[PDB]
Amino acid sequence: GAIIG
Amino acid sequence: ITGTSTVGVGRGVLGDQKNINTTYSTYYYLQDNTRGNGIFTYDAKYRTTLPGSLWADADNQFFASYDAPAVDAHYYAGVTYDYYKNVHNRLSYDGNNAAIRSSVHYSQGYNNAFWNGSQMVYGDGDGQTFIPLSGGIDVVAHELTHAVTDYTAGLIYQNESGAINEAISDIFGTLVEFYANKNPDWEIGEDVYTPGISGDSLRSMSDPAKYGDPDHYSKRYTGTQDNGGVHINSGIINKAAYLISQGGTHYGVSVVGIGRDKLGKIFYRALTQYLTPTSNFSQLRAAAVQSATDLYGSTSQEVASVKQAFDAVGVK
Ligand SMILES: [Ca+2]
Repeated sequence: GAIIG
Repeated sequence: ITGTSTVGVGRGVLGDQKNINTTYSTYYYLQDNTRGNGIFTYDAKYRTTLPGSLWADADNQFFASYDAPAVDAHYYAGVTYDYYKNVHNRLSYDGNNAAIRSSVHYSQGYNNAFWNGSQMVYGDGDGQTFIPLSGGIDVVAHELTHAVTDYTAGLIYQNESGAINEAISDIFGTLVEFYANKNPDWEIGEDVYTPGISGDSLRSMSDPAKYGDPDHYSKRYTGTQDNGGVHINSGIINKAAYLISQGGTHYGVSVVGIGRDKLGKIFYRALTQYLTPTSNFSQLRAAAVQSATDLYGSTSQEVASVKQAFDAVGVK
């Protein structure tokens, strides 16, 4: 997860 | 792999045709030898084992539906490499031309994409929240920017340092989208988010509050979800960056805009020369002021605008 949580 | 450099053609997630740099040895592989020590794209085959298999294709044509996320992951990694090299004189994410590896088709219906400390990883989305996430140039560049951060400031991924980490990725993801100059905007993820809903995005830098994210330090999230709000409180920094570039009046504080190129120079210098693993928002303001001072002078409009923008979002 990284572009969003 | 060892082979000869070739040029294939295919279609990306959004249906656009593009050429891709490949390597031929029995098969045509998604291996671009033209950039640094290479850009390599892999098939994770709907599993979570990484990286998976280096992408092999029999005919150098990448028009199958299954090929589309790989085409875009490979091509947009190339655009992002070009941005860092041509704009910031940075050779790949480590500054020494490290190979860039990406895997697509990660897991099943996976609604995310991430840099994992070693490589990029893209889900296909579930078809409702997301289509395959490598279709968004801002997504690709956002996550590759985490690699730049890893090798430079090293901002810890929690609380304010983590929100800065996220904002740096949104900032440079957007600047890469402007560099490529196809439908550029100050939104994040609009090209791959919610195919059934037009005009939305994951986050907005120009108005973070459109999606409930704070646009002022007095509205910051202080709880423990999302690693202490790293994708929430990033809105405070994203708004400041937007104001530095574009100008405007925000909570009654006026900011003179200085444009995207100077925004990028200031934040790249802050990231690579001043920020540290534990930098907080106040320290980011100081790092940005000092970076603008180095680049443009202490009496410059650029320094004054950095101060105005952080004032406008309540960061002293
Ligand atoms: Ca949408």
